[PDB]
Amino acid sequence: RAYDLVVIGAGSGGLEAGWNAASLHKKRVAVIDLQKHHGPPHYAALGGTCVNVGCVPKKLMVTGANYMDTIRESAGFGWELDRESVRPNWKALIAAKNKAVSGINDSYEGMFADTEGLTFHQGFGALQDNHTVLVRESADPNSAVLETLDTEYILLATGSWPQHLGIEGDDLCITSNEAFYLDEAPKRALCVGGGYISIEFAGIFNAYKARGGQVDLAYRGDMILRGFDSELRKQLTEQLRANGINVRTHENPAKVTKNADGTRHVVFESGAEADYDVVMLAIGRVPRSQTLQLEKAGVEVAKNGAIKVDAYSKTNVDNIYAIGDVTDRVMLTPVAINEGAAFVDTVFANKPRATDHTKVACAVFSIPPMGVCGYVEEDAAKKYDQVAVYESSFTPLMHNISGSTYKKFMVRIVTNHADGEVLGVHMLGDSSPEIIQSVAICLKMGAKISDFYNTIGVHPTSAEELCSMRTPAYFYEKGKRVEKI
Amino acid sequence: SRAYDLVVIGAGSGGLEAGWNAASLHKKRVAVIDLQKHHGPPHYAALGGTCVNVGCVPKKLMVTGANYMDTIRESAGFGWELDRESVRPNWKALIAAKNKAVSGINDSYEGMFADTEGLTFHQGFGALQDNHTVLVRESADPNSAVLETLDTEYILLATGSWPQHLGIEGDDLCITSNEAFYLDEAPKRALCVGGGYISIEFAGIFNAYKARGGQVDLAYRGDMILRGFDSELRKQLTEQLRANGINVRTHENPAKVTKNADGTRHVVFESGAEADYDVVMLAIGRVPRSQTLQLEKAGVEVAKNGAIKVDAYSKTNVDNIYAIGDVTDRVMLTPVAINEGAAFVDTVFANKPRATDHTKVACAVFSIPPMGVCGYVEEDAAKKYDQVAVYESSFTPLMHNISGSTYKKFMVRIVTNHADGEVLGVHMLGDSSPEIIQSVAICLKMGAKISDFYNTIGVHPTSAEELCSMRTPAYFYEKGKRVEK
Ligand SMILES: Cc1cc2nc3c(=O)[nH]c(=O)nc-3n(C[C@H](O)[C@H](O)[C@H](O)COP(=O)(O)OP(=O)(O)OC[C@H]3O[C@@H](n4cnc5c(N)ncnc54)[C@H](O)[C@@H]3O)c2cc1C
Ligand SMILES: Cc1cc2nc3c(=O)[nH]c(=O)nc-3n(C[C@H](O)[C@H](O)[C@H](O)COP(=O)(O)OP(=O)(O)OC[C@H]3O[C@@H](n4cnc5c(N)ncnc54)[C@H](O)[C@@H]3O)c2cc1C
Repeated sequence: RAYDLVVIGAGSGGLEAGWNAASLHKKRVAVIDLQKHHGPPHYAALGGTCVNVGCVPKKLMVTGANYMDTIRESAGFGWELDRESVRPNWKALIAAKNKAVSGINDSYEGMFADTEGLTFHQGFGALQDNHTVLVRESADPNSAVLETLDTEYILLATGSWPQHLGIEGDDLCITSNEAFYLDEAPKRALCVGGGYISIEFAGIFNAYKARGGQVDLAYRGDMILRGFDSELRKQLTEQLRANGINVRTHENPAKVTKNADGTRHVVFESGAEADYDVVMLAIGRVPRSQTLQLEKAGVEVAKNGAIKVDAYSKTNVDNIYAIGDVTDRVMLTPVAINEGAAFVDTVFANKPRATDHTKVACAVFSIPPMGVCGYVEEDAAKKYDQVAVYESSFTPLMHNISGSTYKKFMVRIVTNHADGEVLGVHMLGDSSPEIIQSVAICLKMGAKISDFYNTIGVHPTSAEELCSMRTPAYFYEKGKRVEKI
Repeated sequence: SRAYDLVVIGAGSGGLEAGWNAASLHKKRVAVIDLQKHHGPPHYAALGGTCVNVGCVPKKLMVTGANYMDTIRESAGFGWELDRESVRPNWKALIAAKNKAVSGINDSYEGMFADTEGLTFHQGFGALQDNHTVLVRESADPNSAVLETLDTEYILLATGSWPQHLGIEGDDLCITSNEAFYLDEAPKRALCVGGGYISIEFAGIFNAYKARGGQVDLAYRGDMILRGFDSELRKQLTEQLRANGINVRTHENPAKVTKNADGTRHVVFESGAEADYDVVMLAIGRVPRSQTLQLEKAGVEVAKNGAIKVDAYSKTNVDNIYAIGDVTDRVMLTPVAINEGAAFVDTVFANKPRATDHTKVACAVFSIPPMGVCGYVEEDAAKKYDQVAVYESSFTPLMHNISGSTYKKFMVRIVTNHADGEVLGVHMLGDSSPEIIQSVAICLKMGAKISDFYNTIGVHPTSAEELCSMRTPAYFYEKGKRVEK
């Protein structure tokens, strides 16, 4: 066939797989994407969501947002400055972010050029059969077919897309995509959604808002950050509120309308109403398989669009594999990359490999941030008869001094009480995204709580708290909480 | 029988741990002795130890304060506009804040003793009458008033260390870390003598709080500052201190110091160089504080430097006399002294002999930028194994290209035994490295191999993910000889 492989989606996983195949294995690969540079109209582009309108830019923006606290907190450590003079400049933030992302975009032309057998093809990928991939002008299956690629293997890696509401006024809302290109910071912003993207953006808006502004975060549920440790969800909620964010639970917009001055009027399902400069929907990310014509090749997909796969990322059609967000397993970049590498090993190096999706460390770049890995106690309790929960918190000394007395650092460890094995480690507070990476190496090695407490702490750090937790706070006996076992 | 089961001379990190453990957990009658309760002049260290009073605790708070110079500066690239001329350090407020924090810890001991039956605090200078009697005198003077005579079963010598002085003309004109903690004003011109960690840490503190137009020099008689640490990280740290305004003077050593008419110190280096500073701080070493204990009265053996000789179980050549902590000149860190204290109690009073494991102990350098390290540096590893692999990676975070602090390179170096992949040492430089290194220490204790590091999925974006992305050695040492293959 003309190509050994055709990857639809040149993102985290797809670009990793393609380059590995062509580069480390001399296969002829075609990778397809919609654009070569970041931003509208497609947003994601060559490099993926993470490079363009994901992890990379949002982290830069959260870093920029962190200075609001830094300028305030320096006062207790004897830093004098005119604080009344402080004015964040959103345009300058967006400009620096743009220049940094464009630089990564620029980096690819050389990548391809230097890799024989690796080619980039622009347009909308779709399937004609299990060996033929079409590159079309648009998502419409009726649009012009620009290229027809004949290939042995197919790798579907189209990622995900923002989920919308469909209420009246949905078109007056934005999503993370457009948030990355706003002309100016909203004075009043509504972040809809309880997930990490929503919370991360509420923090960014909270810092860059015009003095006197307000950021509201609305979640239809009981508590934000569904899926994360219950106590950290509760504690983070308090710290966001302490910093000015109005966290509104059991809250959902019913309809949005455009005011005369261009602001947005929101009528909530509760009957509550409010005006905002910006209403951002961060309610979920949908597997992007809807226009690939999978049935043309008979590929099985879940009701939500997720492409079904086995441990080695093989769909029901043996020569078609799918990796990354489109598979709706763990939606994080390093996992997509890992899967992309495993697939190449399996298919072109005769080394079958299944990505291990358990004990995957992830971070929540909220202000203040979280670093977590493994099971929350509730999940552990369902899988093990005896589970122990260790918890430790404290307000670092530096925060009493800074005045941010609400900044408690919290560490919670979940173990299988039968053998002491650590099933999950959940942290809240500054530096937790960095600490959790090394904690993940310990969990991968099957550390027991004793491996933690027998290690000599590094002092003074927040991380040494991991090594001083020896007695459980409570337990779960066959799924039920008990104060003792 | 004896009046006391145990008398601890020095109620610091290790001593207070051992005392409290024995009385609380073993119902032993324990007398702990220290020079004072309140931190500061005249004795500096106090009940709580050097770490709480004039060490780790206030040092870290001062380093955090110093970091704001850079962070407030770095905010501009992210769009933070403020009157840059108005930014100025206020040393006295830093000191006051730190004093208040340390005092609050001093005050906590009151309840600690009140709530611990059989645990008593005795204030004064402890000394040996014989192996079963400890005197508490008025001063270090062997001829001062005897306040108390303590008859006891066991004696634990935990008196810590003390700053080493130069003994050159003008030594009396210099200060040490002790006084540095109470300076009335930040020196506009300062000289930090020594290449060890305390000197480097103070250089960064002084560099931030100095009045504009000020200067900090760091003189070290040797080739490269931080003897004992990874050589590449040492080089890199030196350049980053230079890039932040610090003149690092290797092969420099004051020969004479005199007091100028305006009260400033005039230093004449051995080199022939001469200069004036407002403060000259010597941080060249810390000597075992055993000289006024009258150890000869019990026949306790000491080394030429005053270090009390001990076995793995911390026992001196006198069976009922133990010694822990800095006074033993083993690993001069708080957590280690604490560990030794707990092991001591288990051995003597819980009849569960435990020898502290002084290997694979992680530690940090709170310089600006910081370091987090653990295990063997490659030079020592090359000496004990026949095939050593060195892995290295450095990158300059994108955020620093935006902040303007372009010199802020992050570095990770891993030393392994190439024959089996065992990770012998991990050395990191850059922000959060003290936080990251803590869990690295847990896995090295667990016998981690390099594959454990690289099979762990990364957390993105973080600097720590670099630890899990290294799989090819940079070079090797074949039987001590460095080679590329
Ligand atoms: C705001 C935000 C913040 C995030 N923050 C983090 C974080 O901090 N850390 C983290 O690990 N993860 C984070 N993520 C998730 C991370 O971006 C994704 O998990 C990862 O990018 C998914 O990788 P992928 O290979 O599955 O797909 P992607 O990287 O998304 O790549 C898919 C590519 O396919 C292209 N494409 C789609 N359809 C077609 C088609 N029909 N034809 C051709 N090309 C097509 C798209 O243009 C896209 O470039 C974040 C996501 C968002 C949106
Ligand atoms: C500036 C500085 C920064 C440091 N930073 C760090 C760091 O970041 N991390 C780290 O782990 N370590 C650090 N250290 C080292 C740490 O402070 C020590 O390793 C630790 O305190 C040693 O514990 P110890 O029990 O041996 O003695 P100490 O904690 O020093 O306690 C000894 C006590 O004995 C008392 N004493 C002395 N002689 C007598 C006597 N004759 N009678 C009665 N009482 C007496 C003293 O008052 C003192 O309180 C630092 C040290 C300094 C000076």
